[PDB]
Amino acid sequence: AMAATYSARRVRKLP
Amino acid sequence: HMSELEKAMVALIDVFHQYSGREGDKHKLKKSELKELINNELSHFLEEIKEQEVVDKVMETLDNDGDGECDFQEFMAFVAMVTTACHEFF
Amino acid sequence: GSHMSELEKAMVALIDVFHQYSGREGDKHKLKKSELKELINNELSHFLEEIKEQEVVDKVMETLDNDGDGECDFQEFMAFVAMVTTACHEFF
Ligand SMILES: [Ca+2]
Ligand SMILES: [Ca+2]
Ligand SMILES: [Ca+2]
Ligand SMILES: [Ca+2]
Repeated sequence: AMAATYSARRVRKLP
Repeated sequence: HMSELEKAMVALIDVFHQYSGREGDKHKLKKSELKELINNELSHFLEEIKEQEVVDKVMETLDNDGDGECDFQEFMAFVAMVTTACHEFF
Repeated sequence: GSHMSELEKAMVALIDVFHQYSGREGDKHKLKKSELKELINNELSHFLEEIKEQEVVDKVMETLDNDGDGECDFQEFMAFVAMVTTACHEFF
C-alpha cells in the first residue's frame, strides 16, 4: 500500500 | 482439480466480463466501467479514482487501438502493469 | 469493497506461483528454462499441453525473453500469462 496512475502456442481440449 | 494459477487466470476473465457487461458494448470497458472496476476491485492496490482527469489519463494509457474503450487484451496489459508494480513489494 | 477482491487475490496468486518456481535453481527472481517447464507442466496442466520435448521449452523461452538473458523475469512472465489468458478467453 500503495500506488496510483504510473503506467509503464498450444491450448487443449478443455472446459 | 484446477491449479491456483489457472483459477487466477479465470478470475481475470470473470472480472473483466462482470464490468465490461454493465454498460454499452458488453465486451469492452468504457471509462465509467473502468473506474468502478478500479474502485471496487483494486481498492487495496490503487488509490481511489475521484477525478475525471484521472479516469481520462488511465484509459488513454490502456487504449492502444484508439477506440476510447478497454477490450480484454488491453485489460490484460493493465493487469500485467499492476501486478508487476506490486511484485516489487513482495 | 474492503475484502480482498477476487481480482486482487488473482494477482497475488500470480506473484506466489512465480516466486514458488523462480526460487528453485539459480537466480531466485528469474525462471531458468528448467523452472518455466515445471511451472507449465504442473500449474497449467489444463490449459496447455504438457512439455516433454526440450525444443519446445527452448522456443517458449525464446519468445518470452525480451531483455535477452535466457531466463524469464516477472515482467516477462506476466506477458506470458497475458497471452495464455487471452487464448482461454477466445473460448467466448
Ligand atoms: Ca461495457
Ligand atoms: Ca480499445
Ligand atoms: Ca530461478
Ligand atoms: Ca529475461
